[PDB]
Amino acid sequence: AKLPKSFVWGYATAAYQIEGSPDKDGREPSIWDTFCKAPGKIADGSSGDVATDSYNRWREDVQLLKSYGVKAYRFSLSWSRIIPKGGRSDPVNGAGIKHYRTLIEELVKEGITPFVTLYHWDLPQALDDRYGGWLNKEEAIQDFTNYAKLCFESFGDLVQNWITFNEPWVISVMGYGNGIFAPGHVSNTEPWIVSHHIILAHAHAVKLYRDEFKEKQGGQIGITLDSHWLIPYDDTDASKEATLRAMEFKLGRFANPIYKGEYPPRIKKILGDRLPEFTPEEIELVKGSSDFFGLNTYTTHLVQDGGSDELAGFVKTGHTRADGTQLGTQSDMGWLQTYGPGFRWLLNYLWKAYDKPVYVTENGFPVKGENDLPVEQAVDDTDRQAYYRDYTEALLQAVTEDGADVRGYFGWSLLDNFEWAEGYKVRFGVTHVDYETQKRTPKKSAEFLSRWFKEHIEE
Ligand SMILES: O=C1O[C@H](CO)[C@@H](O)[C@H](O)[C@H]1O
Repeated sequence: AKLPKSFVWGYATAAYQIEGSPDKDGREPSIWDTFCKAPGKIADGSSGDVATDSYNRWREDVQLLKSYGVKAYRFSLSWSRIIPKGGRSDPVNGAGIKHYRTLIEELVKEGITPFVTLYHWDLPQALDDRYGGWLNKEEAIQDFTNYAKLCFESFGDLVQNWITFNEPWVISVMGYGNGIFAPGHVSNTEPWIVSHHIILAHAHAVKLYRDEFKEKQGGQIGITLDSHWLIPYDDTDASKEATLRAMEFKLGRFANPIYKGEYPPRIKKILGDRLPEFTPEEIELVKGSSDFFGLNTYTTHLVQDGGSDELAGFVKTGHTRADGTQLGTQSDMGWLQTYGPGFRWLLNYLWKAYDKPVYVTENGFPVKGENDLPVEQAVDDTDRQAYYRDYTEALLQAVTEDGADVRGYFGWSLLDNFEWAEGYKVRFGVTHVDYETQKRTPKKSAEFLSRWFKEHIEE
């Protein structure tokens, strides 16, 4: 069985996670630059000051992608490189724009389709200081829309695949709910407000795209949402209901508004006044505001009722069944275990629920303890190859067999990189990086994926 010729595959990265050169060519700080200077926030006390030095080694990264035979490449734009201070009235940075324009043109020359994420968490710090970023409704919406417009104008004739936001669930929960990610806020209200404003900022950017650029540039625009596949801990009504509630707090609170036109029932009932209400005009704007369903997924979880964390929807999630059996192979992060079947079930679920072509914008695995391995051992990344073997198979079945409309798959990540609060200790690349020399060494998983997609995409 083979995926249609139109299917695209490749790898994904995020600007702050790989670029480095934090103040080069006019770039000003993002909230993540600030966050990494706060003690105790990053596990290994690192930052994205250097990362994989991909801002400078952008050419090398493109050659690497080409050598892998990818059909596409997903990367994000550092907002503070394009508009350093971020605002609609702030000075635009020609050098930053040119950098990305040149990168995209190299991708075009190499025949690699660019998938561009406008926002992958690096909000310009000036906006946070000016009005609290996403916390301010009208300022955040106008500035993001202006930023999106500038991006469409600057790269739109070469880019036909846009992603507004990368995981608003993470942006809101981790950044404003428990303070684990930048800007490190902790509140039972801000996460819901930030989420609301992002849904609106997203919708404004999409309407702008469709109305002023889509016809001439012939592209599409969507949002990337994260979601694991969730399975009831047992077959009791409490567990089944808890699973549905968990899906709402993770995915439904974003997908139902954007694809169906309203916030789901449970969360509104639970959060009450803390969950903002869309006005009739906002609902209209938001409903149907995504051309394709961008999905980032990594594992499967068992769900039980009785959780005490409101950010999770008052449920308990884990990878340990009632009989003690684990879902799958352990990775470097406790919550993430290998479970291919869940990927297949999730793809079908999403296609049926939201009726938009699915693009898996992220899927990968961090080999447990790989950071301690020398390059010659790290390249034999057995567990990562097994993960991709299981997940690509789930993908093949979902489309060709089950009938789920899935049109893209991007592996996270092209390179080992800065894994946010975990620092550099968690390795997700199909390519090993020696941070002391910046030398790139392909791991065996890279050979597996190149070979698998070559053999499973119609010629
Ligand atoms: O979903 C994700 O998982 C990746 C691995 O945790 C992380 O590096 C990306 O920034 C994030 O988008």
